[PDB]
Amino acid sequence: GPRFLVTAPGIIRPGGNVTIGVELLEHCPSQVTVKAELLKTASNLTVSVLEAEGVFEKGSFKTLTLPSLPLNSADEIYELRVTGRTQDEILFSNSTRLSFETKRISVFIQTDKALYKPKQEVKFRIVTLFSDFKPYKTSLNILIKDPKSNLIQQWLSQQSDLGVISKTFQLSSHPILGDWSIQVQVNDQTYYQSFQVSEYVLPKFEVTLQTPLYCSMNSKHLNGTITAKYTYGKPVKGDVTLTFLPLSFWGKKKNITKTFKINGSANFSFNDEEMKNVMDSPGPVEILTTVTESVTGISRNVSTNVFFKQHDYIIEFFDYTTVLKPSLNFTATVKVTRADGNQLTLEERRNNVVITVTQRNYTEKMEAVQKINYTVPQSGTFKIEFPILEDSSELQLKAYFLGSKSSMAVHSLFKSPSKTYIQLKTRDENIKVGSPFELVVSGNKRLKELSYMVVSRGQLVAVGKQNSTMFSLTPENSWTPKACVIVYYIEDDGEIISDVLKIPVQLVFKNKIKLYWSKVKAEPSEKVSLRISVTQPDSIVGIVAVDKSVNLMNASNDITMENVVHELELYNTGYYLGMFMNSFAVFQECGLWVLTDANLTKDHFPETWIWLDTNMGYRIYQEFEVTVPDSITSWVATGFVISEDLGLGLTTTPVELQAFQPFFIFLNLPYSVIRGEEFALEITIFNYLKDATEVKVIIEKSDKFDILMTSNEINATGHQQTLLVPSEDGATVLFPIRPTHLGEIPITVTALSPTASDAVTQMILVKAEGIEKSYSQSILLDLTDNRLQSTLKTLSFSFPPNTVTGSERVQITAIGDVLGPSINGLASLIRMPYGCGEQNMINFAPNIYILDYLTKKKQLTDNLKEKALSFMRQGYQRELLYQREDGSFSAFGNYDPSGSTWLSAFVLRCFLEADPYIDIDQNVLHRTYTWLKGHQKSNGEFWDPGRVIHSELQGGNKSPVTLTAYIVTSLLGYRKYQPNIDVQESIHFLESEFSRGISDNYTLALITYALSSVGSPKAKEALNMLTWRAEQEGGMQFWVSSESKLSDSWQPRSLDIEVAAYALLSHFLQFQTSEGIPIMRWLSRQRNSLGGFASTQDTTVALKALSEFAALMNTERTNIQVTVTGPSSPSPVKFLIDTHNRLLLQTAELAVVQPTAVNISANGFGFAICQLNVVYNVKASSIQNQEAFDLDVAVKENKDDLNHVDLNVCTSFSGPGRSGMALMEVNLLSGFMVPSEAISLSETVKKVEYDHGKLNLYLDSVNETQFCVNIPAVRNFKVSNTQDASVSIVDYYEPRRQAVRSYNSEVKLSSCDLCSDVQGCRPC
Ligand SMILES: *[C@@H]1O[C@H](CO)[C@@H](O[C@@H]2O[C@H](CO)[C@@H](O)[C@H](O)[C@H]2NC(C)=O)[C@H](O)[C@H]1NC(C)=O
Ligand SMILES: *[C@@H]1O[C@H](CO)[C@@H](O[C@@H]2O[C@H](CO)[C@@H](O)[C@H](O)[C@H]2NC(C)=O)[C@H](O)[C@H]1NC(C)=O
Ligand SMILES: *[C@@H]1O[C@H](CO)[C@@H](O)[C@H](O)[C@H]1NC(C)=O
Ligand SMILES: *[C@@H]1O[C@H](CO)[C@@H](O)[C@H](O)[C@H]1NC(C)=O
Ligand SMILES: *[C@@H]1O[C@H](CO)[C@@H](O)[C@H](O)[C@H]1NC(C)=O
Ligand SMILES: *[C@@H]1O[C@H](CO)[C@@H](O)[C@H](O)[C@H]1NC(C)=O
Repeated sequence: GPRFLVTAPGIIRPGGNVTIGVELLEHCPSQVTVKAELLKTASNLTVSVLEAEGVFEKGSFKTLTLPSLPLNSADEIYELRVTGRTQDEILFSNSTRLSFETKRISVFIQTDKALYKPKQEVKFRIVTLFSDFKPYKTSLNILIKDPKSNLIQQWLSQQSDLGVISKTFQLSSHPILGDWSIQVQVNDQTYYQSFQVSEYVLPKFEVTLQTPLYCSMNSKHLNGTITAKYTYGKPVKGDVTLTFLPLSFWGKKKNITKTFKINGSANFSFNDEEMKNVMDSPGPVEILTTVTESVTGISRNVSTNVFFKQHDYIIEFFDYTTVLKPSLNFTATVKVTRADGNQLTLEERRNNVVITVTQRNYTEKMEAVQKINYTVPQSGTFKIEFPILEDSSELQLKAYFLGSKSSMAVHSLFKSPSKTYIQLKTRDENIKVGSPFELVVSGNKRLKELSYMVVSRGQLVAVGKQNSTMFSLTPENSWTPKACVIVYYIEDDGEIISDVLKIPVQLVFKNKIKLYWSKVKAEPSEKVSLRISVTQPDSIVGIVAVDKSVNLMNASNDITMENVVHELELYNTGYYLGMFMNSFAVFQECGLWVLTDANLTKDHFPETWIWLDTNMGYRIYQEFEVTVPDSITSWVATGFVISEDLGLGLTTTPVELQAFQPFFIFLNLPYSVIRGEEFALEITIFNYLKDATEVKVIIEKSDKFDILMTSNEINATGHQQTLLVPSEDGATVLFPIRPTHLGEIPITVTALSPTASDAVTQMILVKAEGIEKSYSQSILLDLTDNRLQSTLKTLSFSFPPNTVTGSERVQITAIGDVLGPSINGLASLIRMPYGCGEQNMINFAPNIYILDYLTKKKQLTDNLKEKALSFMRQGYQRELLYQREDGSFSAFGNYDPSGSTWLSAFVLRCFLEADPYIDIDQNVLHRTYTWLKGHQKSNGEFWDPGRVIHSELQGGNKSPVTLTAYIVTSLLGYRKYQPNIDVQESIHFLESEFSRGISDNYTLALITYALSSVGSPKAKEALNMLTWRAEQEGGMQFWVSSESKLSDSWQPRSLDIEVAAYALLSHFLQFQTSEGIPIMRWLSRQRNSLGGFASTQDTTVALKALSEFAALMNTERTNIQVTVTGPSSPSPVKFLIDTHNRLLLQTAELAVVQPTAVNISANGFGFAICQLNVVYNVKASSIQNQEAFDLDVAVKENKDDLNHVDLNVCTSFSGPGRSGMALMEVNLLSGFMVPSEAISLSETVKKVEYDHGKLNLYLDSVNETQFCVNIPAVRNFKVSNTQDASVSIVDYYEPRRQAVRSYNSEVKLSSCDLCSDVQGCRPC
């Protein structure tokens, strides 16, 4: 008879012990020894990697566990060989292939949110656990990818402490929207986790559109309620425009227009016949509704999908035994419900379900269609348990009920020659780890000593023998997430009677964590404490706390039991046996290879509050104090704990804290107001109680504004107003406020309810009328010479006659470094916006140059280093937006017709220079270089297919020379990645063009810089020729290029600054310092109050030049005592500059007098820059003044209408040919906003940016043909006595080519139109 039944799983997994079940039956000779070995057939040879051996006794089902394969093993040809021998005979010796499973460890990536906004911090944790949820100490590499698959930021060789790595990643202001990715590279495997980044637009008001998802054709009443409500809680009293349309292409797809007043939330009861007509299983009905408030002009839309059930009743079959074993009892829990969701018990029971049983013998013999009437229970799962005849092959159950006469067919007859069958079954549902569960073994014949075996995650985790038909098993963590219990025994004839039950085992963790809130309900901005109680000391805990609104989207970025189950389900993988009609199939159904001599025959943006990460040491209980955020929400806290001994443990339930207040105050402030205007502060009191309350709103009296409410009551000045707030919102109390002082003003509104009180303080910026003008004058106190111990300079400025009194502001700064002022103003070097492609580099390349200068000078502080690198990463993230699909970079990304070689070269050079500091994706560099090198002509000339944005390089005459000289310099930094960049023909072309004769200063400067960078022998001649054209004046060298359309200003042209910077770089690259110093002196004295130069490009080039050249100066000691005494500073203001405060920008606010003047007296050694900054506002503003642009703003708006102001801005460029990229800044009138997508992008308007009451239009180019753009603005705040706003168009790369005009609406709100109908409020 049979003697052995050695069974092994068919898979191999690194890090998992291979266990082999050995059963020696009764008719076995003696104690055998079973050896097992894992052979690796990598090459043609076979290497016995692992092996095990054991002596097993007769009549005992035991296990043989191999040593675990090392976790770093790769996919090889693995073959498990088992050989069992006794004192003489070898009973069996066989081998089989093992399928390789690459899921070795469990890696969880936990981001605090699934959906992110721009300017948000992605906080992410990485948890690395073994298959048994113990911490896995390893060195992982973290990578972050944007949706275009660009390496944004990586961390390398991160050593995980108890398997947990906590990190943060700062998103930029304008990232690439889409699905980002986090990749964790443990060993040779990579684990992914995507988080979505999407832009957030203010929804204004929301619509709910509640409808039942599953309805029935026979349901008379169907209603869809649409709840329109403003964000402040007030319902919208608007007329819904509704379209109730199907997607049934065979139908008409007409829309029933139930367009009337919603009145907050109305009923929309429908008719059955009407819906039959509209229909004439459907495509789901799409409900689309829209409310449009007339004044705002804003409309919100929602799509709601409504599927359809055929009948009023729904009968569904599940939990059915997929194997039809004759002489056994079929069982299936069949649910009865109704499309409305209300079973209604007796009322819809209507007596019995016949549950027609169709038994068939599958002939072409025993054909029975008998029906058994059974009553419907209240639960609906009647769980019929009818028997099966001895030869029934096919079963069809047809439950005939009043609705949904559903059918089910099962066709799988288990084949057994002896007609012997068993069946493993379970009654329990909550099958957990450590909790025993019962198993019942039904059988149609005599049952012998059963033998069970459990397979889980492709590993044989338990064996044994049971002598009874009812036995209990206790799962362990290895059994999860889905065990497979195979019960079998062997009859006398060597037939294996067996059955499989697949049991979902719930996972219970030994490690336990409990979170407790101090208070279940707390007020906002209250200090509560979160209490963490863990099992054992030396545990690392990660706790997240998020708004209750989350999880309605089923966010996958959290360590919850669902995510743990999903992770564990990746272990349980393998081919599944569709058929189970034989014992061999029964064994194989859970991946088992059986070696036996028996007859085995083949046949929605949720904000985050707490991101706590604490390494609890000796403590098993720790309390952390936190502040409840101001918003009225509900915060649920969840967390995990990891310890070395017990492993992982999750919180069973999230614990909730309700942030509740009796009422809440909302203020609606205009952000900016001009001095002299009178705005209307509206305060809204959202009342959350269930009964009307009488709140009392008070504004704290301040000297920086006057409230115009001349109250009727005596004593009280009208700063207080009492009102009755009904339940659930309703208050819009208005205070007319006239600011008096300028700057930032705080307004503090305090509401005193009888029960509670609250206060809200908000800041309003009050500016001065007119256009803001600036002046800056710098001097370099070059006290290095010992003879020049004392130095006296004078800085003067005379205000224009049309200055706005009170808007003047004079200050003076001193700093002890040549590149000083650029250090402080790294965050913002220029006042222009940088939403375009090239301009964004103004927050990137200067960081490179400052870090290079400070590292060379050995003065780089850690804090400044980290700030600079953070700016570098933000600049890189923002810049990668403007990369086109063909690898190019353009000024406006993919909106441009084609990329620009000039800007691609600029970005390539900057990224190559930023390699040693931050991490740049090399694929971006490779694609950019590949795109560039296709544009080199036969003679070496580079040409730019992109749109001209810099008229000097790209446009004008000598364009090929400047483009070649720029791109040749930019490509040299790529010689690291490719030592054979063939630019010798380009160099020869530049040399020939230089020998031709260069007249312009800018072209010659670029030629000199190119020839110096490539070390061409003509470079010395070019630089000598460029120097001799300079202006030697006052120990300074500079180049002045004349133009008759530049507004007079302190600052020179961008072209002149670039010329000086390139000449200085040429002097540096040729190792000529003494004759380069004057250019350094001049270049250092032409910066603005922010430490930057005029435009973006000139600023980057000049900062590069000053960083490269200032590093060669000797400033080892500097001790300067600057004294500032003059008419504008009566008291002598003294700045001390030492070797410690070298980079400190020492500032002092001077008085305002006409004319401003200061004498600066300095004594000592070293370099010091002293700068006088004046900021003022001229009153008002083509004509005889020097303006390159002719601008005209015509405000056309009806006098009767006070809410809409449409202005037509017509501009033209009276200059040589076309201009470069231009910027139009439209300042809106106080209390006016331009709705989004109001200005359509066109061939001219390339980008519209909506700042706070300001529009930045990036015009492509302006020429002599008049270009007119319409700006429609809609009132959102009531502001009386509005002051004139301004429209200013400038050339981006030459700000002195500018034109500014003033405008104002011809109709104004009066002083007392601000007040509402409230009593006691009398401004007129
Ligand atoms: C290049 O720069 C030099 C130096 O500023 C310019 O030379 C000056 O040109 C102006 C206007 O023609 C004269 O009034 C000065 O006397 C010149 N100063 C010199 C030669 O030292 C030169 O014009 C510039 N060239 C171009 C093409 O812009
Ligand atoms: C600032 O400097 C100016 C010029 O260097 C000084 O003006 C001279 O002052 C002296 C003495 O006060 C007079 O004798 C001269 O006639 C002045 N010349 C001019 C052109 O004004 C001025 O006094 C200095 N102011 C301070 C406060 O030191
Ligand atoms: C599993 O394998 C590891 C390493 O191969 C070994 O240390 C351990 O003892 C094995 N487990 C059993 C139960 O033999
Ligand atoms: C096992 O080995 C025997 C003897 O070499 C062979 O007859 C049989 O086909 C092998 N495979 C099995 C039993 O699956
Ligand atoms: C099967 O059902 C029949 C009839 O309901 C019952 O007599 C018998 O005991 C049942 N057997 C099992 C194993 O459920
Ligand atoms: C001005 O630019 C517009 C827009 O491209 C073009 O249609 C027109 O021909 C240009 N006119 C001149 C004189 O350059």
